[PDB]
Amino acid sequence: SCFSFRKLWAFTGPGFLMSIAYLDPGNIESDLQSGAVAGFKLLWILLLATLVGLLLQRLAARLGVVTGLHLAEVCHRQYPKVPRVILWLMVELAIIGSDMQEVIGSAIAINLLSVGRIPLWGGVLITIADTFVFLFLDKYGLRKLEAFFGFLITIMALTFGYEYVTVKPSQSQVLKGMFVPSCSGCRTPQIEQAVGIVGAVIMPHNMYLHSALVKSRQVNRNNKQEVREANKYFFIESCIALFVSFIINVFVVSVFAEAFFGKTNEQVVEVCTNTSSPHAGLFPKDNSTLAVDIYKGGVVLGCYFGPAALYIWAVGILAAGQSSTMTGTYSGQFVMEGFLNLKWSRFARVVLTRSIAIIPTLLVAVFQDVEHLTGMNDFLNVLQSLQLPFALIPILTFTSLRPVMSDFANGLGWRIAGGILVLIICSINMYFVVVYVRDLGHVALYVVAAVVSVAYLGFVFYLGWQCLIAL
Ligand SMILES: [Mn+2]
Repeated sequence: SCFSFRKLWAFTGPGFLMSIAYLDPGNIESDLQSGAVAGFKLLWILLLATLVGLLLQRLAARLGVVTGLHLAEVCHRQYPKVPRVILWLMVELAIIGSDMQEVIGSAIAINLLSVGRIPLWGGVLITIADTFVFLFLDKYGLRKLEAFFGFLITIMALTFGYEYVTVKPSQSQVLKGMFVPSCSGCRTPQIEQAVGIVGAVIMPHNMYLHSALVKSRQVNRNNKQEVREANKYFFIESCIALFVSFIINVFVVSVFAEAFFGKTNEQVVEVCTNTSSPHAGLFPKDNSTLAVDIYKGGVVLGCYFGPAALYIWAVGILAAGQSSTMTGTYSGQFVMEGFLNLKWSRFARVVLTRSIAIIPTLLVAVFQDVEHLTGMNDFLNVLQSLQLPFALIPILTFTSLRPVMSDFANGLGWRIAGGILVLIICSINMYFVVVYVRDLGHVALYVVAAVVSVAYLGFVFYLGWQCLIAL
């Protein structure tokens, strides 16, 4: 048949987890910074990042279907023993960074629900209970969790939808920002946050997860018709999931763009004092523009539109953090199953990720303040943008070789588009790393920074050289 919902319902199950995977708290933070630094003018790059992320997720589905072994397994079989462990360690660092960003977001939301009675370290300690939830799930062995993901999308959609309905932003301006590429009056940190959003939307570890979830569906690899049908339907399912995630991201960008774009500190301080909520001394009184965090965004939202919008924003961040936790556990489990061949349970993986996440975050929370936590969040964002090439390259390298894919290699346009995509991404990363290095200027710590930079560039050059051999 050409297309039918009867066959569409059979292939369901990867779609919900892929949909929640694109709305971790880091994605909401990237949209949050997008909606105050630049407003609507830098919304089209969200659509571009979502479109190229799907067009990469379909390659993940193709690698999953045509050969039953998912992306971590074929990565184990293809590359040698030396770079396999290094690429695995960089993927682990990316997953740990995502889980640490989750811990920051969940700690901020736990602090913000309770009206500040719970300290930040209290929220970071309260985030440990996800591990005990995973213990109870393994013990009882539900092993389905689709209803969770559906309820998660339900609560997140109704939260940010209530935010959008309350603020009532202009659809003409948001569509103008959406479909007309134009960034007038640009400034170099504005393009820095542009690279931040394009690096944060394409999460690095989603491929491995999508390939493994596609592998979970039984399918005859030899038969061509079932292969093509399952491949195209997983592509449509990923398209629907990414469309829903893109709509929620657009809601976040539009609400923060219309509400607090360009509002100086005096206006928000006067309005929030008129509201009489106790959270007023956080913002200074000076001519500068409003700086928004996951916390400070919630405070300005509460002081503008009452406590209901604040609690809805915080519970939305909590649901997004739960999504990032579950996606991190699943992707990490398949990564350890494939790369170095350890059949670790979900509980051991969540203990590893959550412990390495909470130790620096508990230190920073119990010592330093919320502004340094958001600075660490920005550091994790630029880290995720740094880790983007290790997801862009190897999938393109593996699902184009004729021996591994049989007759389902990529066509000429797909390969050349991937070539220009890898070239623009690694050139952006090289320029951004030297931009970050030139500020440093130290006698010695400049040297170890240069050592890290040249090591990373050598590894990215090796992967790109392997890809150009493959293409
Ligand atoms: Mn992330």
